[PDB]
Amino acid sequence: SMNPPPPETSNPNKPKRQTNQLQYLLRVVLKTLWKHQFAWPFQQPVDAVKLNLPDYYKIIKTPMDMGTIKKRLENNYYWNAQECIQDFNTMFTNCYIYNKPGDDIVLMAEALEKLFLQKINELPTEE
Ligand SMILES: Cc1cc(-c2cc(CS(C)(=O)=O)cnc2Oc2ccc(F)cc2F)n2cn[nH]c(=O)c12
Repeated sequence: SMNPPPPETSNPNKPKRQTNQLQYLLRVVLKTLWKHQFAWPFQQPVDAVKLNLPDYYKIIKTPMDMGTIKKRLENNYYWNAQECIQDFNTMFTNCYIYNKPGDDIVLMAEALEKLFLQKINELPTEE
């Protein structure tokens, strides 16, 4: 029933990098998703108290959302792009474990996984 604290967006002793792929990720890919008409249920952490889904965090052991992700981008939290790219995979994957296919929240996810996959087919180069 209670919510856990949100995944860390800061960490002083994690190694950090502003790689150019990575700033594509925040500047194009995240904001390409961030403003899609279905981004809202994902712009922050799932709230099992307001939604009254107590079972959520018993099922979902590694929450991700775009809220923490955008922060992590703005926090140079990442070492490269694979890291951030798999913070998206878990965001979706959680939605496909917790819910069952056909659910409206599954729809929107799938919609966003595909645009996300569209915007991360082409990524800029290195310096
Ligand atoms: C990832 C995610 C986000 C929400 C959700 C979030 C918010 C706003 S917040 C973050 O403040 O809680 C409101 N409604 C929600 O549920 C919906 C339920 C029916 C829908 F057609 C559309 C939804 F967005 N979820 C509900 N169930 N399972 C999930 O995995 C899930």
